[PDB]
Amino acid sequence: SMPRGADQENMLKISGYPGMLNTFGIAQLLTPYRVNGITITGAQSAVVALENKFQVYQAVQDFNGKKLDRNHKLQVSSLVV
Amino acid sequence: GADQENMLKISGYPGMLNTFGIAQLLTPYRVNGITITGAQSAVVALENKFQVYQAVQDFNGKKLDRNHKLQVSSLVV
Amino acid sequence: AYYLKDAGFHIRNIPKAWNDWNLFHVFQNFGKVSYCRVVGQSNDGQVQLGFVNMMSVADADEVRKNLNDGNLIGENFTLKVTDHKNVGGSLLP
Amino acid sequence: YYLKDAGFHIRNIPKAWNDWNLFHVFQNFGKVSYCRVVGQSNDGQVQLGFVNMMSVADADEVRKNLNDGNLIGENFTLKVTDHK
Repeated sequence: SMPRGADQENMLKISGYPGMLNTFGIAQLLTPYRVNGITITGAQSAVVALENKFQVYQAVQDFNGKKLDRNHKLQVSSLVV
Repeated sequence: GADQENMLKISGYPGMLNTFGIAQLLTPYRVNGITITGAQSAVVALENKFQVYQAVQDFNGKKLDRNHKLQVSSLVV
Repeated sequence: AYYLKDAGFHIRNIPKAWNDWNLFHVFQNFGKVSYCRVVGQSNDGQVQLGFVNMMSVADADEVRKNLNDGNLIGENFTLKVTDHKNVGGSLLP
Repeated sequence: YYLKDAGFHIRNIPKAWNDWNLFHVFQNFGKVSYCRVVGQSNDGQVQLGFVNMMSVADADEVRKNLNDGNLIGENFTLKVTDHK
């Protein structure tokens, strides 16, 4: 799960992917960014700790609004507003 | 239920990778577990033997960069 | 058991001599395959029944493209292909 | 530890910049793994930094845009050297 003590600037929320994905599959959605921990928060949502705030910034830009298929659209946001 | 026909050996990637990074190498195949076996080696359980077969064909010998080429093989011959 | 929405097919009229690797090979030509199984046979044994899930809806759409009246036609076979549907309410969000 | 051939030492960074400014420069060449301004000269006029790209292919894109180890921007010149 998530490293104890993680900094919020390293974290993002991701949702909308297929409901059967496991933690490794969620990490695969975020290729190539470094994933250090994932906390599932529902079938189609999780909170993810990436290596740092720059990777969070780029992951939001790369993946927010991404059409995975005609049935699934990703919502990606940084935990730090 | 675990099954060795679901499993593969993977090696040769950068030593800095963690298990999520090893799973990222195998996108889009479903990864159910990873055991690190060395600084650049692991054993991976994919969903089934068909994903093992396709992952071996996709990734065995694959150049990641000029410093790393992947070795991927089914656990059962 | 839940499968990626709209990525899976029920397969009928599989030749009696095929195994799951034969079925896999046919569908691999259209894209990556997530799962493949021969589940039963007919009464006369002349044909078998199966299930194939593609790795992505895009792969499954490329299958739907090469169909002709719900059938996949090969040089010596003809498969009856229908869309698989998940059971409602089984996913726990 | 690090990814071989993906990283750079950065010298001659302007005094006003922070890590996000350094990030903005290198994001135009590919994905960035890590980016830090580590300190500044005793006169406080230039800064020293480190940038790791996400992949060697991203770093090679940086290298294609250097001239004698210099990254010449609109209003700045960075000294860029490989980390080893």
